[PDB]
Amino acid sequence: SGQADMIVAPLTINNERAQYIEFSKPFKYQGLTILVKKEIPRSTLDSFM
Amino acid sequence: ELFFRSGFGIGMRKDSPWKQNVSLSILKSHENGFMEDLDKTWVRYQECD
Amino acid sequence: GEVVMKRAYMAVGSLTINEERSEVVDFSVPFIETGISVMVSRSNGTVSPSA
Ligand SMILES: N[C@@H](CCC(=O)O)C(=O)O
Repeated sequence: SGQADMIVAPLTINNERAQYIEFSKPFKYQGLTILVKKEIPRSTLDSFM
Repeated sequence: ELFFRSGFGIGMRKDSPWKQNVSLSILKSHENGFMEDLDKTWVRYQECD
Repeated sequence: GEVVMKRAYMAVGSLTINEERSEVVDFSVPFIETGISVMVSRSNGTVSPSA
């Protein structure tokens, strides 16, 4: 819409977006992951018995 | 595992005169090791164990 | 050289995109990420020091 002459952001290269705008060569190669929670180790040993 | 491996690009309009020079200025920064510096100072921290 | 010398339209294969080639040929979007990597033999016995 003319509000910006460029997009400098983590904007992934897509098929739909490529039809309307021209992406540069990627400056960062990556993919999609899943983020989940973590636990600190405890050894879960109740006692010496 | 990584899925949908699509990189980050600098979006511009299809009529832009900078598209040729922007991509070349990104490929050059990849070979010169500049984009590995931006990885070091911003992405590669690793903080805790 | 084939694409530059007009002998072919495309050069599908393991052509890596770099700066000097792209100034004489017109690449496409990468279909797989590559670069430069170092291949070394597997390390021998490496129990963590002072464990
Ligand atoms: N894959 C490289 C050649 C092999 C190498 O990395 O030396 C290229 O397309 O130019």
